Amino acid sequence: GSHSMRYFYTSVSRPGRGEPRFISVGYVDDTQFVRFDSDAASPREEPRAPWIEQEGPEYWDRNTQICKTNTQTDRESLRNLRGYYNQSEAGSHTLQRMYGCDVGPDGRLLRGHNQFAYDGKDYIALNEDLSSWTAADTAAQITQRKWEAARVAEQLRTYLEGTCVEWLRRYLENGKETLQRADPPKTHVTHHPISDHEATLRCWALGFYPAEITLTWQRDGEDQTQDTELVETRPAGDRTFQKWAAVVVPSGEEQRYTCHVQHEGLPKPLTLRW
Amino acid sequence: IQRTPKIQVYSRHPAENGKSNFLNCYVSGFHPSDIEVDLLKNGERIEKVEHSDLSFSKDWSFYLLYYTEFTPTEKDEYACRVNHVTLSQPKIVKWDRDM
Amino acid sequence: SHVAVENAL
Repeated sequence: GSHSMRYFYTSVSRPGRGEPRFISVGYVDDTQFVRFDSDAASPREEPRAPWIEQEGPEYWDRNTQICKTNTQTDRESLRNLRGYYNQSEAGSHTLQRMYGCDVGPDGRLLRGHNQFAYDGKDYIALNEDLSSWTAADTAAQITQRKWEAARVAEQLRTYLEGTCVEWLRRYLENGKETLQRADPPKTHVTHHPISDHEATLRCWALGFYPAEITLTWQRDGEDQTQDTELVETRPAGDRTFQKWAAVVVPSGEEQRYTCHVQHEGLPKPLTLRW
Repeated sequence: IQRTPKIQVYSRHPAENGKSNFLNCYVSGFHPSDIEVDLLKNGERIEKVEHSDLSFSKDWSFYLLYYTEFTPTEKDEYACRVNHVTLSQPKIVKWDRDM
Repeated sequence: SHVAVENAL
């Protein structure tokens, strides 16, 4: 199906405790493949997936160099942002960036991404046209003006439509045995008496990849959206994910409830009962 | 703005007393990123706990997985202790093999 | 693989 590559940058200032720490991680879909940490004894872009290891020294040297430059640029940005908001040098602040590309089954660019957040709030984003910006406030407008004058959007467009998609395609091929393999959820229902009057039915999905999944409870064929407890999808630690959905049911009425599971690893959606 | 962490404690595989497994503490939806996470065995901190590289979700909130190899039993109690700027006191979440 | 465009906010 469709695929994505994403880089996630986080820089956090820490007045009195050195310069802002820069962390970078790279993902293809739900699989991390690289990491960089400016606090590391010897900061280097490092492999986090088996299929990226085959890349040569030039790859690792070039990407390390880019990460080191980005470490410095983020520190400049943090200084600028502090000023844009009239903030003191005493506080700690966070700058986040995510960027990358989405491709369809034919490897064609679907969409490009490039956006930033400051202290957890959206700050500025490259629009889907890859040619204009959306600024959240008057501070981000300053950034926008700078980047328009420097024609940053055009440079990003070139990267997103070229380099980004080319690397994603390469990664998808080199790691095809995993990246292009959907692992279906292993599903079952458990029953947990609460009292004489009711019990919990919990629908489980385990060992699935990618993370995207839909679990729903129906009663008499009606979705129980408002009455269903859904936990956040969580990593098992072996590349796969887990999730459950639970409803509280009247004792003896269990058979009126059905769990429905959708996942790209499944030919047809599953229906489960206690 | 600050966001308090969601916390899930669970095992990689279905729990089987006497069989080696992995204990996970998944913290997410938090901001800022500085966070302290301990895994506990019967109230005491487990040494050698590893964690994932810092990443974040579409809403910019951070997530991390802390994990350690463990062999569950009938008696032994496991838990995850989390501290964050949003918390007036460390939060303790006990491992329930049914969740 | 990373973007090589260098521009501070």
